[PDB]
Amino acid sequence: PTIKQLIRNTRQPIRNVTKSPALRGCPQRRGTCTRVYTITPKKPNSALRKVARVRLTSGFEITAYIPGIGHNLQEHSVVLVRGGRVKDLPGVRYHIVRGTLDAVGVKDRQQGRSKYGVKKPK
Amino acid sequence: MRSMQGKVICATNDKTVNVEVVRLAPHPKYKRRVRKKKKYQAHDPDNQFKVGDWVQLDKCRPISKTKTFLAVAPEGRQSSATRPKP
Amino acid sequence: TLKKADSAAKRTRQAETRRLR
Amino acid sequence: MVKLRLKRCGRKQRAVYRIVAIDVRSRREGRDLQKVGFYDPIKSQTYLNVPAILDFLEKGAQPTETVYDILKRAEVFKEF
Amino acid sequence: SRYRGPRFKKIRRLGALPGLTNKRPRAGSDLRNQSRSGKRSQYRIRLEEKQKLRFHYGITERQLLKYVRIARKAKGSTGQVLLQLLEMRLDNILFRLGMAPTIPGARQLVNHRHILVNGRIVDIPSYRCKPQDTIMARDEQKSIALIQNSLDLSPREELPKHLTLNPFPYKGLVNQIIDSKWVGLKINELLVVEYYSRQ
RNA sequence: UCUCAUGGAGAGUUCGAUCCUGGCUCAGGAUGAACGCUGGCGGCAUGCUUAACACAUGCAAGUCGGACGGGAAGUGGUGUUUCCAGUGGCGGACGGGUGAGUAACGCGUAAGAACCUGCCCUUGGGAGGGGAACAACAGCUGGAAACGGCUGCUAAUACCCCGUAGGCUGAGAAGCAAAAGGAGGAAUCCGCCCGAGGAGGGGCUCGCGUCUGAUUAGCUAGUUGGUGAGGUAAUAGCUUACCAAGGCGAUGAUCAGUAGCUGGUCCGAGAGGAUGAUCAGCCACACUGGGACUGAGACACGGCCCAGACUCCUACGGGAGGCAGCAGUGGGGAAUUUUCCGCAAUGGGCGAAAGCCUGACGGAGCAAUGCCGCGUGGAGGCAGAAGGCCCACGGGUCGUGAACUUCUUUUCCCGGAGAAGAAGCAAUGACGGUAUCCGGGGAAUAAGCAUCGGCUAACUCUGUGCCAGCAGCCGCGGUAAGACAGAGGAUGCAAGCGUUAUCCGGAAUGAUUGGGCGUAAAGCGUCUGUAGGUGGCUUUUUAAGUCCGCCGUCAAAUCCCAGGGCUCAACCCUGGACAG
Ligand SMILES: [Mg+2]
Ligand SMILES: [Mg+2]
Ligand SMILES: [Mg+2]
Ligand SMILES: [Mg+2]
Ligand SMILES: [Mg+2]
Ligand SMILES: [Mg+2]
Ligand SMILES: [Mg+2]
Ligand SMILES: [Mg+2]
Ligand SMILES: [Mg+2]
Ligand SMILES: [Mg+2]
Ligand SMILES: [Mg+2]
Ligand SMILES: [Mg+2]
Ligand SMILES: [Mg+2]
Ligand SMILES: [Mg+2]
Ligand SMILES: [Mg+2]
Ligand SMILES: [Mg+2]
Ligand SMILES: [Mg+2]
Ligand SMILES: [Mg+2]
Ligand SMILES: [Mg+2]
Ligand SMILES: [Mg+2]
Ligand SMILES: [Mg+2]
Ligand SMILES: [Mg+2]
Ligand SMILES: [Mg+2]
Ligand SMILES: [Mg+2]
Ligand SMILES: [Mg+2]
Ligand SMILES: [Mg+2]
Ligand SMILES: [Mg+2]
Ligand SMILES: [Mg+2]
Ligand SMILES: [Mg+2]
Ligand SMILES: [Mg+2]
Ligand SMILES: [Mg+2]
Ligand SMILES: [Mg+2]
Ligand SMILES: [Mg+2]
Ligand SMILES: [Mg+2]
Ligand SMILES: [Mg+2]
Ligand SMILES: [Mg+2]
Ligand SMILES: [Mg+2]
Ligand SMILES: [Mg+2]
Ligand SMILES: [Mg+2]
Ligand SMILES: [Mg+2]
Ligand SMILES: [Mg+2]
Ligand SMILES: [Mg+2]
Ligand SMILES: [Mg+2]
Ligand SMILES: [Mg+2]
Ligand SMILES: [Mg+2]
Ligand SMILES: [Mg+2]
Ligand SMILES: [Mg+2]
Ligand SMILES: [Mg+2]
Ligand SMILES: [Mg+2]
Ligand SMILES: [Mg+2]
Ligand SMILES: [Mg+2]
Ligand SMILES: [Mg+2]
Ligand SMILES: [Mg+2]
Ligand SMILES: [Mg+2]
Ligand SMILES: [Mg+2]
Ligand SMILES: [Mg+2]
Ligand SMILES: [Mg+2]
Ligand SMILES: [Mg+2]
Ligand SMILES: [Mg+2]
Ligand SMILES: [Mg+2]
Ligand SMILES: [Mg+2]
Ligand SMILES: [Mg+2]
Ligand SMILES: [Mg+2]
Ligand SMILES: [Mg+2]
Ligand SMILES: [Mg+2]
Ligand SMILES: [Mg+2]
Ligand SMILES: [Mg+2]
Ligand SMILES: [Mg+2]
Ligand SMILES: [Mg+2]
Ligand SMILES: [Mg+2]
Ligand SMILES: [Mg+2]
Ligand SMILES: [Mg+2]
Ligand SMILES: [Mg+2]
Ligand SMILES: [Mg+2]
Ligand SMILES: [Mg+2]
Ligand SMILES: [Mg+2]
Ligand SMILES: [Mg+2]
Ligand SMILES: [Mg+2]
Ligand SMILES: [Mg+2]
Ligand SMILES: [Mg+2]
Ligand SMILES: [Mg+2]
Ligand SMILES: [Mg+2]
Ligand SMILES: [Mg+2]
Ligand SMILES: [Mg+2]
Ligand SMILES: [Mg+2]
Ligand SMILES: [Mg+2]
Ligand SMILES: [Mg+2]
Ligand SMILES: [Mg+2]
Ligand SMILES: [Mg+2]
Ligand SMILES: [Mg+2]
Ligand SMILES: [Mg+2]
Ligand SMILES: [Mg+2]
Ligand SMILES: [Mg+2]
Ligand SMILES: [Mg+2]
Ligand SMILES: [Mg+2]
Ligand SMILES: [Mg+2]
Repeated sequence: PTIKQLIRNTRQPIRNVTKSPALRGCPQRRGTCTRVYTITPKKPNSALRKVARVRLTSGFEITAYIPGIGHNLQEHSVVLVRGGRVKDLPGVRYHIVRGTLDAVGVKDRQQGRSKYGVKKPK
Repeated sequence: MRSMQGKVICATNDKTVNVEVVRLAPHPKYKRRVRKKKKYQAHDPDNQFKVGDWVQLDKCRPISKTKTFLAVAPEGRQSSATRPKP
Repeated sequence: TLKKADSAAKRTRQAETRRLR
Repeated sequence: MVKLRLKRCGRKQRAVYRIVAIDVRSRREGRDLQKVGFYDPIKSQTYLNVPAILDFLEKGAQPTETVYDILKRAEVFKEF
Repeated sequence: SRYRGPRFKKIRRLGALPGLTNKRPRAGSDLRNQSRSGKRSQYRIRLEEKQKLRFHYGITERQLLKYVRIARKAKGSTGQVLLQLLEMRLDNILFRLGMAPTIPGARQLVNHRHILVNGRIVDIPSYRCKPQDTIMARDEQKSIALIQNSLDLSPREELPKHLTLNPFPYKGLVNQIIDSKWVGLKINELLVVEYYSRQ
């Protein structure tokens, strides 16, 4: 407002706060699954969601969502996790990239296959 | 370049004076001008200058861990001497 | 006997003698 | 010392040189005092600015072989 | 990097596209289902304008974009300058001199080294043509044969006054820069520009 | 209706509706990017961001026999010529790598005065007479090795003395100081010593600009100044003794935290925000700390000494070593390449030259990492048939699409010829028999990936039934789902297409340009007042701002404009300039 006041540095910006701190400024991180289990979603959305707790290379433990239909993942599995938020579940900020490391690609998905890590059928 | 005119804050020490220089600068973002005041250790042999004086400040070889500057008689100033009134 | 370090050794010794001088 | 030499520019397989007055201990493309001539093998383009060359040769600048011979063809060593 | 798909289709949706096809579309036979999108969002209109442009000249989008940057750079009326740039393309001047059936044909011609610009062989379609320029056929049997049969059997004499053609050697000559009224299609450049405000 | 402008877009979400304040979310660009699916080619770039964590192997700095004494290869022998440890000479302080430390005159910019300077120019004078050593070598000897120990021996451009000196000390008187020869048959050449200049490279000093924190408020005693003695290439608390009590600080000292800085890069309508890879300049570092020595130049990456930590060899008594040089291995990690070729070009080092050495550099290889170009066919093709899908069973649609007929050969394949790059005596090309050019086959060798509820371009059907699942936000899904999964269809881009991460935008959402404070977040409870900021009219002065002209500079590369060159473009090159 008052110039005199602006010259006391009364304008300071609000820094950008990341949505996936556990990644520490990376596209992906590799992790090991501590636990694999299911959780119920915030109402009125009821279903049963597939989530696994992953301990990462950056040391954190987070809870990440597993997309697609069905999975082979079990404890002491080395997966790769990526960003992005599931609006449903509280606290879950991370997915699991399908088709790499220990997470196989979704079986018999014919469309938008690149998202789920599936070969092209001949 | 252009020498710096200032006024004397402290005459106490020997062959030295402590000068305050006020200069105006157009602050980088908000374009108003501001007074920035800095202090200098000025070398003055003969100790001619007292407290309150208005003195021009000149550049030379280092005489100490601080004083680089020679105390010099005021360069030009508007006479405070009374003038005719036509 | 064939000794190869010119720079190293030679400059070292030279440095000693000159240092005494 | 001050040397008048070639500094290499242009791209892979296609080379073009500037003729420059620069202290001998700087790198081959490094910073310099003055740019003087221009040179290139493939377009067979060569020309120089003579007052500069002479002003540096006067103050003792050594040319390098290639450069020396370029100055020879343009007759800068006769005026000297 | 070239559009090898069905033409007639894009024609039906977009409009009349000279540089694509000389065959007039079917009655369209969509009067059965009478399926429509309702009407078109302003966005769809603008998009179809750009698509019109792009498919008439055989250009890729990312290419069109840099053409547009060139355009925004140039000092003058943007859309016009753009249309200049699009219309001075080699396979296009080749086509519009009737040395080719259509733009894919002309592109094919250019690509196979059957053409000469000032006694120099240019096989790339997007070569930009400048004033006072000679468009020749290569002197070989096949090149001459192609250019002759595609020139003569097509009766159209529209030549848009910046383009000269001479009979026996078949020396094409680009005389000058295009005029906005002499352009090769019906388009509001305003719309394509407005689409490209967001890049 | 001259001149200026080539530039500023919105959408959904609080409600039963509305208007508003307000956040969240999306559409755009950009990567040193990674991951998924897919992948034909060429052009120019790019390629350990994390662990400045460890390093096996090989190579990255030498040269001079025209400074010198030797000995070893030959030859018949000191006519010829080679190599070689050693002493000396210059070079190893440049080039290469990395960003840990550094909030500082470290960097950018502009000034200054007390300095230094091998090689290179320009110039003024000189090079008399002696002597003594030390390696090498020899003999004896200690060591597993590394490397040594005694006694002899010898040359020099290597060491020491004397004579002379336009220099140094000093008020002066006076005092003091130098040399080296080697080539050639001679002319002459390359050197040497002392001055005096020049240019370039360095050392200092100062103005200005140079991150966040007040839940960091006092800090500093060689600290801030003075003298006297020392010291430095030179000014200086650089050092030391004495005298004085200053110096910095609420305009943020000190302390803590982060960070190499700048040309620039990305974004922005602009004002300005974020960042500092490649490319160019500067600083700083070289296993962790500290020293100096040599030298014109270092407190020295591939030198020395010590301590420390760690690795190796050892016949166990002792030694050896420092990839943040090029490649390469381990390890960390989402992630980043061959233990390649060559001195031919340019640049360095040494040399009288011949020439030698150059993992600087020039090139190749690997990788869609990125930008750019081209292709995967062109023209015709009954409106008849097979098939998918939709269908009120009439038909619609995949669809001129394919099949099919002709034309063409960029790319593919098989043969031929084949550069410039090389610089003025010929010779000499790693790339490479590559770029390009001529012939012969033949549509032949080559299309995927997202999306289709709204923003947002593109829709129907079967399968499922608050399940399985989707989702960037709103939110879909409980029997006919345009929002899930499948199919067909369409749309968008295209050798790429998507997802995640990072930054600016949109955001007027930290507001100078550009916001607010009666009730939406927001006026100290009310005064008095110190610093601080603004301050009535008239005349004069000055000229600090302000304004105009001229000069210096703000490196080149980048951005902008104008041409030129690789077939075009990307890229490269020349010339020039607004800003500020
Ligand atoms: Mg305001
Ligand atoms: Mg944002
Ligand atoms: Mg030539
Ligand atoms: Mg398709
Ligand atoms: Mg925009
Ligand atoms: Mg409410
Ligand atoms: Mg509602
Ligand atoms: Mg608002
Ligand atoms: Mg985007
Ligand atoms: Mg693959
Ligand atoms: Mg690093
Ligand atoms: Mg080794
Ligand atoms: Mg070698
Ligand atoms: Mg010899
Ligand atoms: Mg030799
Ligand atoms: Mg010699
Ligand atoms: Mg002999
Ligand atoms: Mg030898
Ligand atoms: Mg020896
Ligand atoms: Mg170095
Ligand atoms: Mg260096
Ligand atoms: Mg490099
Ligand atoms: Mg750091
Ligand atoms: Mg600090
Ligand atoms: Mg400074
Ligand atoms: Mg400062
Ligand atoms: Mg400095
Ligand atoms: Mg020397
Ligand atoms: Mg002489
Ligand atoms: Mg003598
Ligand atoms: Mg003497
Ligand atoms: Mg001597
Ligand atoms: Mg001889
Ligand atoms: Mg002789
Ligand atoms: Mg001298
Ligand atoms: Mg900065
Ligand atoms: Mg003391
Ligand atoms: Mg803005
Ligand atoms: Mg780097
Ligand atoms: Mg650099
Ligand atoms: Mg150092
Ligand atoms: Mg290390
Ligand atoms: Mg050390
Ligand atoms: Mg010394
Ligand atoms: Mg070294
Ligand atoms: Mg050291
Ligand atoms: Mg090393
Ligand atoms: Mg030790
Ligand atoms: Mg050691
Ligand atoms: Mg050693
Ligand atoms: Mg390495
Ligand atoms: Mg590994
Ligand atoms: Mg690993
Ligand atoms: Mg990679
Ligand atoms: Mg060479
Ligand atoms: Mg050379
Ligand atoms: Mg030489
Ligand atoms: Mg090699
Ligand atoms: Mg290289
Ligand atoms: Mg390959
Ligand atoms: Mg490529
Ligand atoms: Mg490739
Ligand atoms: Mg990829
Ligand atoms: Mg492309
Ligand atoms: Mg066709
Ligand atoms: Mg053919
Ligand atoms: Mg070609
Ligand atoms: Mg030749
Ligand atoms: Mg051929
Ligand atoms: Mg729509
Ligand atoms: Mg979907
Ligand atoms: Mg997103
Ligand atoms: Mg229902
Ligand atoms: Mg049912
Ligand atoms: Mg259903
Ligand atoms: Mg039905
Ligand atoms: Mg679906
Ligand atoms: Mg489908
Ligand atoms: Mg992408
Ligand atoms: Mg803003
Ligand atoms: Mg805010
Ligand atoms: Mg507001
Ligand atoms: Mg209230
Ligand atoms: Mg209130
Ligand atoms: Mg009140
Ligand atoms: Mg109140
Ligand atoms: Mg109060
Ligand atoms: Mg008051
Ligand atoms: Mg007051
Ligand atoms: Mg006032
Ligand atoms: Mg007034
Ligand atoms: Mg510049
Ligand atoms: Mg241009
Ligand atoms: Mg051109
Ligand atoms: Mg330029
Ligand atoms: Mg200016």
